[PDB]
Amino acid sequence: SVIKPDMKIKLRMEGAVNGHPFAIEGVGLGKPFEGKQSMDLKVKEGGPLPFAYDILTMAFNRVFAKYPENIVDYFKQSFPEGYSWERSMIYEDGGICNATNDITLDGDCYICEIRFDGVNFPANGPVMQKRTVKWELSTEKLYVRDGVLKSDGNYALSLEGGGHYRCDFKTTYKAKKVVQLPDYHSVDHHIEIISHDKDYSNVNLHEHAEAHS
Repeated sequence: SVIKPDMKIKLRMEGAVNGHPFAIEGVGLGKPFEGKQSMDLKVKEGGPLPFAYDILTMAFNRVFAKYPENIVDYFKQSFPEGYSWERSMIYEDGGICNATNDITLDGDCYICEIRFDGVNFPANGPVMQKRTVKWELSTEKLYVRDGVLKSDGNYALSLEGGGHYRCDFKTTYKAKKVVQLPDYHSVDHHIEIISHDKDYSNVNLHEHAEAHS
């Protein structure tokens, strides 16, 4: 097999938010069977970021999700060839972000190439005014359509002072070879910025994910 109990991560994101470009690089460590990963992220271009870092964190790999035996694991099957995803994130105040990721494997290291593009975030909204605190537990619902795997989720950012800010996610996952397709199921995600410096130029990000049906 190519999926080891301990795996490394190398990533680069290039993007823009409201037309202002940035680039971030990351290195990390994960446990694919435990559904846990941690990474250190560094802003390389476009800092200090003028928007809430929280809109980026889900963009920074479902191979790091604990799948039980009675649910088909689309992601672990896809390697060594890998898979890609495409995603839209629609915020309740009309901000919309698109992103793509292409995930390959080199030795014991996942390499991720991410593109991120957000538009129409209001100047006095919680994204541009950096008023977000954390994502709540996020439940992704996955289903097959047209021979590939789709998902969506209704997620919520908690806000400074209280209340929530809603975002709907839609993702399409595409394996780069023929794999067994799963039945309908869910993945619960806990995502958390563990530490960061003042302007978020340095971030430590952790994720824990588990599939259920």
